[PDB]
Formats: sequence, C-alpha cells, structure tokens
Amino acid sequence: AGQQLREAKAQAAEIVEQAKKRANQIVDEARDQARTEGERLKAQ
Amino acid sequence: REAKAQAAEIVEQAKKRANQIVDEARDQARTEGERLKAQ
Amino acid sequence: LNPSEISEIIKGRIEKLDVASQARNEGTIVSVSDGIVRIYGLADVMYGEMIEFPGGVYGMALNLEQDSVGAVVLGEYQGLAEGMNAKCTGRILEVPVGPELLGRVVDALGNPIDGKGPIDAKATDAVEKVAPGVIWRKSVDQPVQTGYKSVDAMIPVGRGQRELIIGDRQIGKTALAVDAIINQKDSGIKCVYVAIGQKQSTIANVVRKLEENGALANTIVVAASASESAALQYLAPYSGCTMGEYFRDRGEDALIVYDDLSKQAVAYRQISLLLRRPPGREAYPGDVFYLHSRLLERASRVSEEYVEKFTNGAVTGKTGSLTALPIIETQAGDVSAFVPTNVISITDGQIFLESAMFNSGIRPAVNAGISVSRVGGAAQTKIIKKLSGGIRTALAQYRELAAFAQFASDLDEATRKQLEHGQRVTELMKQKQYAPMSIAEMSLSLYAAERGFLQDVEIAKVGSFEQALISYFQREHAALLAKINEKGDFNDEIDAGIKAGIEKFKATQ
Amino acid sequence: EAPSYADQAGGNELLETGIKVIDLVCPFAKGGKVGLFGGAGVGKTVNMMELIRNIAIEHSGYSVFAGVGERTREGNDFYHEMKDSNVLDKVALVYGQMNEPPGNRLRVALTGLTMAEKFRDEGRDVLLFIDNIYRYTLAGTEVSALLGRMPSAVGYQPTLAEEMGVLQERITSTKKGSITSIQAVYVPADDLTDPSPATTFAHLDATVVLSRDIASLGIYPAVDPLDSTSRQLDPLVIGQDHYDTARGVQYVLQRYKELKDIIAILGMDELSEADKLLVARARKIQRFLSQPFFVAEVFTGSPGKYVSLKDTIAGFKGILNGDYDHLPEQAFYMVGGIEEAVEKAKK
Amino acid sequence: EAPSYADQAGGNELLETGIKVIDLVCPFAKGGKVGLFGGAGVGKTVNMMELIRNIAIEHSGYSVFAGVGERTREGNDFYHEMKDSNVLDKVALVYGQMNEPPGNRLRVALTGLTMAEKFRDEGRDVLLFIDNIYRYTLAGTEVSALLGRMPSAVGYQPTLAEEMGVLQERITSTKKGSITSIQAVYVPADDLTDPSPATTFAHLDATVVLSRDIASLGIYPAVDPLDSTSRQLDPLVIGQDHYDTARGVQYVLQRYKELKDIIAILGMDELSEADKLLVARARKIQRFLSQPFFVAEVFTGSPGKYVSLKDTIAGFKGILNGDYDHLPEQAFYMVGGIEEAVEKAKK
Ligand SMILES: Nc1ncnc2c1ncn2[C@@H]1O[C@H](COP(=O)(O)OP(=O)(O)OP(=O)(O)O)[C@@H](O)[C@H]1O
Ligand SMILES: Nc1ncnc2c1ncn2[C@@H]1O[C@H](COP(=O)(O)OP(=O)(O)O)[C@@H](O)[C@H]1O
Ligand SMILES: Nc1ncnc2c1ncn2[C@@H]1O[C@H](COP(=O)(O)OP(=O)(O)O)[C@@H](O)[C@H]1O
Ligand SMILES: [Mg+2]
Ligand SMILES: [Mg+2]
Ligand SMILES: [Mg+2]
Repeated sequence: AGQQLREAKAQAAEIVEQAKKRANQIVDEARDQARTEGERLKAQ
Repeated sequence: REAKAQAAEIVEQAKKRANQIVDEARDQARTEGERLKAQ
Repeated sequence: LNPSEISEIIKGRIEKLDVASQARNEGTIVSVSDGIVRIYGLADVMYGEMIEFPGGVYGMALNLEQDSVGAVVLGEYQGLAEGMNAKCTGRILEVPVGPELLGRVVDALGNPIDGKGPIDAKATDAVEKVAPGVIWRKSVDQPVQTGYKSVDAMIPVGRGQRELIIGDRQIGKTALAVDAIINQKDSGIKCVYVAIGQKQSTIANVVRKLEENGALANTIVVAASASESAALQYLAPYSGCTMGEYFRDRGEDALIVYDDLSKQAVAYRQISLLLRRPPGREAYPGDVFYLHSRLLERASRVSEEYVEKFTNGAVTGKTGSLTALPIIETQAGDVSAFVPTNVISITDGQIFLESAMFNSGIRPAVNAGISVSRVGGAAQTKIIKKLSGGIRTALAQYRELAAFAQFASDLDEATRKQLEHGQRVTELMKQKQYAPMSIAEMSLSLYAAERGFLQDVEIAKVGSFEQALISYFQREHAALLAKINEKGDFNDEIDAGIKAGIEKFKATQ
Repeated sequence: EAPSYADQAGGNELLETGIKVIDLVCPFAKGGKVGLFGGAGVGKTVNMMELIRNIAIEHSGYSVFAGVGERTREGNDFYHEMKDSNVLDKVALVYGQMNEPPGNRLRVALTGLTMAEKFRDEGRDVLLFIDNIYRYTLAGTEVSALLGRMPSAVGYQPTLAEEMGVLQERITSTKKGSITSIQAVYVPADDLTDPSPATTFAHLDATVVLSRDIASLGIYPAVDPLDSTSRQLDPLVIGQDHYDTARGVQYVLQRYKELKDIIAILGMDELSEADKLLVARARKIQRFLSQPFFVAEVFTGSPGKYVSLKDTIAGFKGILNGDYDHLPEQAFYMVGGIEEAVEKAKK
Repeated sequence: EAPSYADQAGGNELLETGIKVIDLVCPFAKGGKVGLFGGAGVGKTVNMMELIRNIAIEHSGYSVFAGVGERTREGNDFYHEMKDSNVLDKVALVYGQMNEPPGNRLRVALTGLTMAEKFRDEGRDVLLFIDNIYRYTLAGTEVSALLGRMPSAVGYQPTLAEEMGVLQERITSTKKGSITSIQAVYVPADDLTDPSPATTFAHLDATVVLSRDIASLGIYPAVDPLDSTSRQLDPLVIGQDHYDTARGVQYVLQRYKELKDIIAILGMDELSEADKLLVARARKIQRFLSQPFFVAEVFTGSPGKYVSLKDTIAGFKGILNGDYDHLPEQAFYMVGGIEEAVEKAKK
C-alpha cells in the first residue's frame, strides 16, 4: 500500500514537471513569432 | 483498494494541476501579444 | 510624411514671435572654469534665478557676492567664453507637470529624451518649494503594497510615508524599488523614478523592465546620467518631486524613487567646492543635511481641507499623498559616514539589505533586526495587520537564539518551539524578483506559518508548499481570494474559510 | 542672561514616571533636567511621548513643547493628540521642522525657552519638552563656516561648548519658580564620544541611555541599565532598599556582559554552577526591563502597561533572590508588573 | 558627447571566456563592459593578457588597445608578440606610459576611445582594451591643485565622478555598432572603499574582484567569487542549471567564510557533522576554481587549459552533489576540466 502511494506520488511530480516544461515552450514560441512580425512591419 | 483509490486521486490532482499550468501559459502567450503595438 | 502640416507648425512659431521691445537687466561673463561661470553687472538677479546665455544655454545664480555673481550651467558649459552677455529672466526654475508625462523618459529640466514626440502638458511648476505645514497634513493610515511579504508584513509602507532602502553595492536596492513601482499598475498610485549619476544603458534596462511588466504607462522616468552636468544631477530629485506633487495637491496618490541620494550629495559637493564654499565632515558642504531634509519633507499626506483649498473646491472629500523610496549606498556596511547618518535620521523608516544574507541565498536580503517602519500597523490592511503582529521582533529574537544555542546541548520545549518556528519563517521570507504577491497570496502564506500549519513541513520544502498552496487556492477557492483582495478585510468567516482550505490541502495533495 | 549663582534652586522631590527601567536606575526629580540620549530609530520620541502622557496630562501647571528639527508628521500627530485628549489648553506649542532654513532651527529653542521663562518668573511650576536639542548645535555647524569661523574637531563649530552653555544654563529652576525639563539628545552614528553628545552630559541631572544592540533584539524600551544614571540615585535621597535593588540589577548585568562572549565560543556547559544560574537570571532581568507603552500600541499590537515604583522594586528583588528561577525566559518579555509574567508562563 | 539615451543597445548575448571562475560567477556579454579590480602584483595584467588570447578565437573584427600610465616594457613585449604571431594588422595601439608627463597620461584614454568610436560608428563590432583606467583619474589628481580647485576627501579632485562619467559613458554599444570593453582597475593600498574604485563599479556590467589573500594560498586566477558579480547572472539570460550551480558555489563559500575564526582557534574537529562535510566541499570548490593559463606558462612550466562552459557547470555541479567526496583535496588544484581531477587523484 505504501509502495504504490510512493510510486503514484513520484509520477504526480513528473506530470507537473512536464507541464512546467511545456509552458516555457508555449511562451517562448509566442515571443519569437511576435518579435519576428514586429521586424516584418519595421522593415516595410 | 484504499491504496488504489488514493493513488488514482493523487494522479487525478496532478493531471488537474498540469491542465491549469498549460491554460495559464496560453493566457501568458496570448497577453505577450502586446508586441503588436509595443515596438 | 505630411507636407503643409510641417509648414503650419513653423508658421505657428512665426505668428507668435515677440516682436515688441523688452526691458532687461544684464551682465558680462568674466571667467569659465569647471561648469561655473562668473559674471559682473546682474544687479536685480535673485538667488536661484535662471540666467540666459548666448545660443539658448541656461545657468542658475548661486553666489550673489558684493562685486560678482557665481552661476552654474544647466547643460554643457565648454561653448561659453569671456565677454559673452549674461541676461536675466524674472522666473524661478520651473518644469512641466501633469498626466502627459506618464509613460515618458525626460531630462532633469523636463525635456523628452525618449524620442516619442512632444509632451502636451498644460502646467509648469517651480523646482524648489516649501512642503505643506503642520496643520495641513493628515496621519498615514492607507497601505502601499510592495508585493514582497518580508517588507509588507514586517516593514509596512503607507501612503505619504518615506522609507529608506539602504545597503552596499550589488545586493538588490534597485530591484526592491522597481518591483514596488511595478506592483502599482492596478493600485491607482502614479509612479516617478529618478535616476541620478547612473550610466544611460542601466537607465534604458530599467525602462525596458518597466515596459515588459506593463508598469511604464503609469510611470514618469527622470534621468540625469553620469555624463550630465553636476547641476542637473543635483536638481533631478527636486524636478521629480515637483512632478509627483502635482498628483498630491489634486487629491491623488503618487510614489517616488530616488535611485541614489548619495550620488546627488556627491554632485552637490562638487558644485559647492568649485563655488569655493568652505568644506565640512568629509569635504561635504555644511548644509548637506538640509539638501536631503528639504527634499524628503515634501513626501507627505495632505488633508481634505488642503486639497479643497488648492483646487478651489473642484476636488472635495479626498486626501492626497506622495510616498518616497530614497536609496543610499554604504561602503563595506559603514553607516557612520556623514550622508548615510543624515538620511537615516529623516525618513519614517528604513530597509537594511545585508551582503552576508544575500550571499547565503536569502535574496530579498532584509535584516529584520536593523530594519523598522515608524508608521507600523496603521499602514496595513486588517488581515495583514493581525497575521503579522510581532513577526519582526520574533525573527530578531530567533537570530540571537540561533547563535546562542549553536553549540549547547539539547534544550527545553520552549527553546525548540521558538527555534523550529524561526527557521520556517526565515525560509518563507525568501522571494524571487519580478514576482509580486497580492494581499490574499501573502495572507495564505502568513496564516499557514503563524497558525502552526508549517510545523510538519520540512525547511527544504517550505517554498514548494507555499507555491502549491497558492496554486490550489487559485483553482478551488478563487471566490475567497477575490473577497480578501477587495479591501484586505478579516473576520471569523474568512478565518474559518482559510483554515478549512489549508486542512483539505495538507490532507489530500 | 542666565539666572545668577545666588538664584539657583536646591529641590530633590522624586518624580514617578510609570516606566520600570527609568524608575529603577534613573529616578527623576521635580525642577530637574533629564536627557534621553540615543542614535537613530531607538525610541527617543516614543519615550518622550510616554513621559508627556504620564506627567504633563496629570500636572496642574503650564507646559511648553518645542519641536526642533523634528519630522512635520510627528508634529501633526502630537497636535491632534493634545487636541483630541483635551490637554491643548495647558500647552504652548512651538514648531521648527527639518524643512525650515538654518536661521529658524538655530533660534526656535530660544523662543520656546522665552515662553517657559515668563511662566517661571511669575512663580509657576512649568514643564519644558525639547524633541531634539542636537538640531540647535547642527544649525550652528551648517552656518559656522559661512560666518567665517574656522572648524574644530569632528567638523563642529569652535563655539560648540559656549553655544551649548548659553542655552542650557537658562533651562533651570530658580528661587522664583521651577522648570522641569526633558530633552531628547541625538547621538551621531551611535557614538557617545562624539563632541556634541559628550559636551551635553554635564548639563543634565538624569541621563537615560538608549542602546541600538537592545533594540536589535526586539526588547523595548531599549534602555541600557549600565550606562544610564541620575543624581537622585542616593540612599539619602530615596532609600537603601531601592538603591540595593538597582545596584543588584546592575551587578548581575555587568557580570553577564563578560560571560556572553565566553558562551558564544566554548558553550554554556563549561561555566560554573553559580555562573549558569546567574546567566539565566541576567537574561530574565534583561527581558523584565521591557514594557508595552500606550503610545506604542500601533507598533507592538498589545495594550499599554503603567507600572509603579513599589511594583518595579518588588519584581526585580524577586528575580534577584531566585523566587522565579522555575519560570521560562520568554515569560518576562513585554508584561508590565511581575504578576503578568507568572500568568504568561501558563500560555 | 556620449551617445544619446535613444541610441542605446539592449544586448544580452553570452561571451565564453574559457576561464572557469569567470564563466561560472561573472558571465560576460558581447557589447558590454568588464572591470578587473586588484592591488599591486595580484594578476591584473596576466589575467588581461589571457583574456586577449581567448576572446580573439571567436572575434573576427578590429581591436583598439589604450595604454594609460603603465610599464613601457609591457607595451614592447605585447607589440613584438603580436608582430611575430601575425595578429598585429587587426589591432590599433596607443601609448602614454608611466615615464610620461601628467598631460599625456590624462588624455591618452580619449585618443584610444576616439579610434574605437570611429570603428563602432562604421557599423563594426570592436574590442576596446584599457591597460589601467585608474591612471586617467590619477593624472587628474596630480594637476587638480594647480588648476586652483579645492580638494575633496583623501586629496582627490572635486570633479572625480564627472571626469569618470564623461569618459565612461562614451565606452558603449549603440544601434550602429558594438564595443566590448575590458579595463584593469588598480586598487590603492588594497582598499576597495577608496573613492576611485568605489566610483568605478557603477559604470560596468561585470565586476571581477581579485584578492591578495586568495593569491597568497597559490590559487590563480586570484578571483573572489563572493565579491565578483555580473548583470548576466540571471535565470532569464543563462538558464536555471548554470544559475543554480553558481548560487550553490556562493552559498558553500559564504558558509565556509563564517567558520574561519572558530576553525582558527579550536580547529575543524569541533564542527557539526553537517559543517564538516560543507567545509570539505568548500575546500574542493576553492581549489577547482584555479586554472593554469597559456600566458602564465613562463612562470611555472605547466601547459595552459581552455575549459568550456558545459565542462565548468558539470564539474561544480558534481562537487556540490557529492559525486567527488572520495577524491583528495589536492587533486582539484591546477587541472582545467573535472575529468583531469580524477586522473590527478591516481598519483
Ligand atoms: N529577490 C531576488 N532574488 C534573486 N536575485 C535577486 C533578487 N533581488 C535582487 N537580485 C539580484 O541581485 C542583483 C542586485 O542588483 P541591484 O541592481 O538591484 O542591486 P543594487 O544594490 O542596486 O546594485 P548597484 O549598487 O549596482 O546599484 C541583481 O543581479 C539582481 O537580479
Ligand atoms: N517602546 C517602544 N515599543 C515598541 N516599538 C518601539 C518603541 N520605541 C520605539 N519603537 C520603534 O522604534 C521606532 C523608532 O522610535 P522613535 O522614537 O521614532 O526613535 P528616535 O526618535 O530615537 O529616532 C518607532 O517608530 C517604533 O517602530
Ligand atoms: N595566473 C597566475 N599564475 C601564476 N602566477 C601568477 C598568476 N597571476 C599572477 N601571478 C604572479 O603574480 C605576479 C604579478 O602579476 P601581475 O599580473 O603582473 O600583477 P598586477 O598586474 O595585478 O600588478 C606575476 O608575475 C606572477 O608571479
Ligand atoms: Mg542599484
Ligand atoms: Mg525622534
Ligand atoms: Mg603587471
């Protein structure tokens, strides 16, 4: 009973860490697209 | 069976937390769009 | 790229040319040295009056000797020469004022340096003024949230208070004041940042951080960089103060940051030695105390009667305020220096930053034993006032207890209880830069500590516990956080609501 | 001119303040001069406000309050406090704050004293309060060099001792009437050897010293029992029981000052059986000096306590004789009289 | 005049130096300013000559070197070294050494900077190196009293901060081109609180502080991790792995510095089981920060080492995690990368 709780708790931490890792990709890809469009408009 | 139920709830709360993190990241990335006027 | 428009703009200056004759008082330049100009003949020049030189260069009269006038140049002096005419304008130093300055970067005289166009302000005001007297003030009893729990819980700042930020080089003095400006974007408090003797790239980085955090539209930035005349660096804090006072006098609230009053004192010492005024305690002028006391006594809270009288009845039933956050740099922690000694004796409190705590990873680095707020609980909301009572003095006693019981054998329960609690509050006071907390977030963190919920939590897990607890209350108790954030109110219903949520959190996550 | 040598008074009537440390080691007297010495942020204004509350309000004569180089916010809070307390009809208020020119700060002390001298010369008993007398000296330093005077040691005006003597000798009780005075004395950089603080001690009857090291430990009022003193602390003026209690407290705290550095390097267990017991009493005495004031409720959160002379003596004799050796160290921190310490130990 | 506020550049691109302590706690950036602070004979010229060697590996543009008040022999050695190495056709050299009168030493800095500003304004990326920026200020002190100016603290000119700002603000990157600048700063009598060094810190992006106490133990470069810092040491610039490794090293070295007096009187054996392990790791970290240089080969004989940022982070992270608790303390001294410490321990 204790072993499966420790296993589930270890997987719970991994699920939340993968979500944090994913959030940074979502935010930095938006920054690079928005800055690139800003340069597209600035050159024109 | 109590250990099965608690392990299910521990992973359920983790999936609920993961969903919240990605939705907040979508709102941050959507708000980061201020660059359409700034610069 | 609009033609005709540029012409009519030029026609507007040609149409309004002062074609009539003027009666003026005049002199001649005798000597030009280190930003100081000596003149003969200005009989009606007043002290601190603006002097007009050829090519639109301006100076200020500081020494009215019997046979000569000593003036300081408000810009580059190397173009001036012996024999040039010096003229007299019957006006004291004035700068533009109003909401048109919000989101702009300007020099010590109010000229735009951001290249974002002209400032269509509709009001100028004198740079040097006397603060409102004893009878016109009102007691400080409204909060100014910095967003940091260590400051907002132990060293609170109220609307109209003056709180000094002091420490050595490179330990977060600018980071604390800039985060306090960022937290006001939704508070309804206008902001002013005065940069004295800083390099222009450091000023540009602070402005980029204000813009990236959405705080620039609510801030006026006054710059007097390291290459500018010592007169502009000496005047910049007074110009910024005058821009902040516009809101105070009209029943509104403002916040001002002087990033380095120790650099303003060094600029004033230069001018004074070049004017040949006799030196004091560290070659500093005799009146270096009055330099800072005349500036800092303007930051105040004014009564409804003062605002009603100033606005001729246009604004009623509202108080106005100007809150100040001056910064001072010490050398190797030495507070006995003349300038640090003066400023600590003028402000309504101080926040001491310690390099040993900063190197030890306590990054807000606030020494709770040396730091203090003279307004205390009157500058806090009901919830933070009750949840933070005695924390500052309890941490001060924990630091002493941790050193006294360091090598002794196992002590009684009273000693273990105090030591184990002080270690948890010490780890809790740690916060990251550009990450402010609302009243509800700080309240949950304070409640979980003072009500004993952290007693089962490991010291190395306090940060993770706080971050998870906040994230859980944000998803499952959003209506309670919204109720606490309306005015920071507290009662048995909110107390029980927080208790039930923290118990359910620890028992299930 | 100051009153002549033949006009000087000679009274020794003890004045109760309601503050434990002050009533124990620094007993005041009616018609005498008191100085509250301390650096920045240690309690000078707060202790002066508690003394005004415990003396000025209850008194039936006239008072003068002079704010010299004070914060304009403190002057507003005190005015509304005297007005709301219905005490204002007994007080003359003179204010010269830090935003005012050097000529004003150099003469406001003489204005307040001129009003007090008119009341004294009418045969009245008067109270004179001065929030910062250091600011009179500083205004002279700020202007001294522009007056063509060469500087002395530590950058002070050459006239430091005479400018101080010309003012301090007028603040006195005479055969006509009396002036009881409390002055707050700022100590530059916490150094009591600085020429200004050092020249001030000789002008006062009671010298109360506030310590930054005690304030840095959350203990309030932050008064140092070893450096503080009064002309009235004599068995022929008060009594042997009071004097023995005061010297007893001082002896215990003086011995503890050398042991503090020993315990920090070699630990508590290496001390003698008598030293271990004495250290525990010294740490308890150090905490029983603390007391929450009515004017400090906004800073402390807890309510204010007034303690009497007999209550103060009995509490300190109990800790010295060992009647409370069983109580925990934290029970004496912020608790008025000795009874409340016995009650705090149960919480 | 300096470039305007609207002409400023917001660059944060990391510059690898190949020197472990610098790349860990003092990360440099392209187009930024670096300062090397130190007393007499501690390593300013040797550490600058090693940086000149390492930055020229990736940089393809021009360089400008201004010799302000230093040894004439060192200017001759540097000129022939570059002439024999064929590097000379991409460097502009200006000299005003110690043998020169005050006017030369006062204006040589401006002459070298004027050549660097021409190349920056042409749209190029250039390096500007200054033999000692303190000599520009000192030449100003020798002449100040002759110019009729009243002296300030410790005899310095009253214009000290303005003379420094007028030069320092021109040494910057703009929207046209970039100037990466490195300057040696002499520290008078080892005092970092002296007005000249104290006024220089605010003009730099990265501050490298050298110590005589560290140089005395044998460690070269003699950098102090606790006093040295950079604007690039931010999680948003260098990533969390580098940032946490650097913060971990500083925490261990700070805690070891607090125990120095206890260890000196009672020795290491009296410390707790936790402090003993931390002191052992602090001693290994302190030795692993050392590195044999390709310009220092003449002094000892040992071959120079270039260590990448990846290898630097991996070594210190392993020592912090405890992956090397079994290897002897002398295995970390003078070895470049972490794998060489494992091979040195075999002897
Ligand atoms: N809360 C924090 N958490 C982590 N790091 C911090 C924190 N606050 C400040 N720092 C960091 O420490 C350094 C403090 O620099 P800052 O400019 O604010 O200090 P300063 O005293 O004003 O320095 P200076 O004397 O150059 O003006 C910066 O690298 C900053 O990012
Ligand atoms: N008796 C006291 N109880 C609690 N806090 C106190 C007390 N005395 C002083 N303090 C704290 O110290 C601060 C400084 O006291 P204050 O009298 O203003 O100092 P000073 O006049 O010596 O500069 C107060 O504002 C308060 O925060
Ligand atoms: N990296 C190093 N390795 C070995 N010895 C060094 C090193 N750096 C400096 N030293 C020693 O210190 C001396 C002085 O160094 P130098 O750079 O000339 O000092 P500074 O320029 O600071 O006066 C060198 O000649 C050498 O003996
Ligand atoms: Mg700063
Ligand atoms: Mg005071
Ligand atoms: Mg050398």
